Amino acid sequence: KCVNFNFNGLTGTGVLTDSNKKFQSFQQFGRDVSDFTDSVKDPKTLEVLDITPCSYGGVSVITPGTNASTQVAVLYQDVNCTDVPTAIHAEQLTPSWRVYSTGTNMFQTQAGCLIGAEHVNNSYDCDIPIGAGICATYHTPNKRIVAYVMSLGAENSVAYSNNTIAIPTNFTISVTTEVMPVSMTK
Amino acid sequence: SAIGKIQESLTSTPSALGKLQDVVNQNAQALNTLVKQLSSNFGAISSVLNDIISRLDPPEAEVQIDRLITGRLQSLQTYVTQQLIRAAEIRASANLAATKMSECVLGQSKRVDFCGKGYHLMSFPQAAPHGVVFLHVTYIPSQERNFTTAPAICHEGKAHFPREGVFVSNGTHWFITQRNFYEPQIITTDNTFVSGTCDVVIGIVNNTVYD
Amino acid sequence: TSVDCTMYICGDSVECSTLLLQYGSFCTQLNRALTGIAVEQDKNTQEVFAQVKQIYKTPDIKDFGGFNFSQILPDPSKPSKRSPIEDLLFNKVTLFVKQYGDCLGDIQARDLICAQKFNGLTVLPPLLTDEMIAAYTAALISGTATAGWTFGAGPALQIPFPMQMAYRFNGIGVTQNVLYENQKLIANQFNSAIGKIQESLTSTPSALGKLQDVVNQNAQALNTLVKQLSSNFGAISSVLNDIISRLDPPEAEVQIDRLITGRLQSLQTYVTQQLIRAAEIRASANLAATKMSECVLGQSKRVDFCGKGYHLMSFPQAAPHGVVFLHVTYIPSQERN
Amino acid sequence: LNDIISRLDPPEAEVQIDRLITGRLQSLQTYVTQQLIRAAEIRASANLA
Amino acid sequence: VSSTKLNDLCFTNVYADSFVVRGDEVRQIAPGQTGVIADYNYKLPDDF
Amino acid sequence: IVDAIDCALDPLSETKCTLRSFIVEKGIYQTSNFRVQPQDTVVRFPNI
Ligand SMILES: *[C@@H]1O[C@H](CO)[C@@H](O[C@@H]2O[C@H](CO)[C@@H](O)[C@H](O)[C@H]2NC(C)=O)[C@H](O)[C@H]1NC(C)=O
Ligand SMILES: *[C@@H]1O[C@H](CO)[C@@H](O[C@@H]2O[C@H](CO)[C@@H](O)[C@H](O)[C@H]2NC(C)=O)[C@H](O)[C@H]1NC(C)=O
Ligand SMILES: *[C@@H]1O[C@H](CO)[C@@H](O)[C@H](O)[C@H]1NC(C)=O
Repeated sequence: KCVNFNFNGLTGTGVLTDSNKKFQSFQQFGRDVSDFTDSVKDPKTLEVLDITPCSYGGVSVITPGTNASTQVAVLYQDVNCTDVPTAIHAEQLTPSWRVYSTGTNMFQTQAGCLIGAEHVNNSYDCDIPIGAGICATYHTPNKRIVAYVMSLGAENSVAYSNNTIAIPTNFTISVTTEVMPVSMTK
Repeated sequence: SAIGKIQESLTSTPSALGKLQDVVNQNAQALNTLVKQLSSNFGAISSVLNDIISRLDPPEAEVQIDRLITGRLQSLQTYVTQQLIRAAEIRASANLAATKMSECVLGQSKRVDFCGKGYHLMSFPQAAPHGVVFLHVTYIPSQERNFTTAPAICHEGKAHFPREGVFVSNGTHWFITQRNFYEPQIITTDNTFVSGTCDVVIGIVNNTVYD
Repeated sequence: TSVDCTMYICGDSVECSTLLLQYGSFCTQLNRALTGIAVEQDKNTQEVFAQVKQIYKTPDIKDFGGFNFSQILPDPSKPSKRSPIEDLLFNKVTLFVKQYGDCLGDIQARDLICAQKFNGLTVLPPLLTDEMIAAYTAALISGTATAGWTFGAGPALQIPFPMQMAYRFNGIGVTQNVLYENQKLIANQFNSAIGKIQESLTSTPSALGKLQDVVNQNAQALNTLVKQLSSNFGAISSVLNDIISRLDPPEAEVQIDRLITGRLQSLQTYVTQQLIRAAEIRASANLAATKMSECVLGQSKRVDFCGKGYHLMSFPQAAPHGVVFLHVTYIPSQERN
Repeated sequence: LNDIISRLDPPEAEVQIDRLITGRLQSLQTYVTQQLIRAAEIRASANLA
Repeated sequence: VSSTKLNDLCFTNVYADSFVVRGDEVRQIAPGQTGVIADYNYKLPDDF
Repeated sequence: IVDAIDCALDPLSETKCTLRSFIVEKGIYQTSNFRVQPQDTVVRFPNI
């Protein structure tokens, strides 16, 4: 659990877990290159405990905009959908957060566990980029946040032959616009 | 009709000038952030210089004023570096716009996709806030027909190649046509050149090249 | 890269986070700058590879008038769409992506990546996957093989590959008969040149040094940022908990402020360095996008733009964080006075 | 620096030296960022040349 | 170390120096002090 | 004061607090941790 700890005068905030780390005879605490205390020996049981930050995993929130909906989807980066409740400490969270720790709409992506978005097999142009080829949109399946693999474009097979050529019989004059910044406010 | 569609294409659909709006929004946000940094105390007892000077004597006031000077100087230094970064991105866009003005408007571009998609015919510049909008006029092939083709035509024992265009067969007769537009012309010794013999070209076909 | 400013400067300390609020918008400005760089990286890839939205299917046969595209085209009967050369390119650039438990049970397995994650440093995945980029390069090459230079100006128009090469020859001032009379010799020279490319990268390393340097720079920048947390910057300790546990608030705040200022400056230095590197990469990406349009979708007459010699055609190959162009050029070899 | 070290003992001298170290490090950091900015403008000119 | 925090701290080693001085010489038992006691009898380190 | 947000109420509230904006546009936002706060204190000293 996320707790304020005080071991032999050394204080801090974090989650205390059983450690497989081995300590020298008189060592009381362990630190990493960052100088973060990652481990401590309990002065009463002599057991080595790992100290993890209360929130080290990255959490991304996907929204179609507050003007469009208050519905949101949550991406837990590099976390498996089974480990999300432990990774984010859902028992210490509000009932409102616990709704995004589990659910029927849980999809595993290479970017992490996405909760709150319905996964579809249909391919569309990317609207809200999530990562690893996955994008989200506020489509109507009531509108709901939907996650899908982004489309790369329409398929087209050229009929190649050693004795055939396609020649245009007509043309179209097209006018396109190109917008380019030239200056900024002085 | 294409120029008329440009009127609505911008009018009917917003976000057309998003690149120009983003430059304006970035500058406004940078200045607003710099002003709001004056409300930060940066470790001083107050963000207000007058509150420090009115309550503390010079030796103790100087320590608090120095914390405000350092934080405000750093806020201003952050702003100026951000502005220099944005200025070169805009310089790069301006240099590209100047190059497009010279090559797409003052000339005709053969560089693929430089002056719009398709074969570039001409471009027209239009002035915009903090920027330029180019109207690229391009030729795009629209309708196509499949034809039987050959690398060369064999007359007697001489290989005939098209000077320009390509050999195409409508089904019974062979003709020469330009590559981008179908205009069948009878194969003559004026639209073909002779090189080598019919025994070297793979896929050569026998036909009549008249004069 | 993404940075959680509060977790880097103050970790889980409420006392430090309350003091950090006195600095105003520094942390939010830093996050907006890094988010802009992250979006620009996906835009760079899209501009270079997603120029044609038509995914031309790979032809069943990789032979066209004797020209062998088997080393640059998708591999036949392979669900992945990576070309034999692309397979090597990916193997030559050495590369974070650690899962939640990969940093938990570590007995003397402390790694710089876990320290990065425990201090607020995160790596975001690219929007386009390597397989999606390989699909774009395969589509561009397949289009070039069959349609020619037409799929970059409008409707893809089928043309026999020898004829496509005859047009490319007359473009460089060589009559089309020279190609047709020497078709087997030219096809053999092209096939042999592509084969030499396989070893030219395999046999000799440092071929992808430009791509390896970008990876090495980013790794070094993140490792430097993590190591800056061990600096005391004039404070009695680099550890916030040591200051809070031994000093009362009035004296602790002076020591915490020295750490906040030094860590904020370390993070500000990192973000400026990343922005500088991001534009150099933007410039490289814009040049790559221009080369994709002019060397692959067209035929270049610009001297030394699409390789040395008279440019005939180019083929793109996907690589980690970059693109490799294969420029096919005509070079005069024997001369008479 | 010599005026600070000659008149103050280490605990009080360190506070004054730290103010000089921070200001000089910031002056040097400003210079290096300015040089990097100028270097790319010159790189762009060199690539165009 | 703050005196108010001593009840929350633990120490690896504690040394107790004990002596008698005159009332007006107690100020010299502190870092960076100059005087007969601080110079020739008992000196504390500046990083004490 | 015309409006208020509890930054620890829900993911949308946390996004608003991270962006310091009551209005959030369409997109994906990496949020600062604001949901987990220690509820207990663990004190462990030796058997002295
Ligand atoms: C400090 O004393 C406690 C007891 O007050 C020791 O812990 C107990 O040890 C006994 C014998 O092994 C166990 O049966 C108990 O379950 C332990 N806990 C409790 C709550 O009684 C502890 O080991 C001592 N620590 C040291 C370093 O000597
Ligand atoms: C294109 O070239 C490759 C390489 O020479 C050909 O495939 C290889 O051919 C050799 C000799 O038969 C075999 O030992 C290899 O195992 C082949 N490699 C693969 C991946 O099949 C390929 O057949 C050529 N393609 C055409 C159409 O000629
Ligand atoms: C060619 O296109 C124009 C413009 O759409 C049209 O008016 C004309 O009829 C077309 N010609 C043919 C042969 O389809």
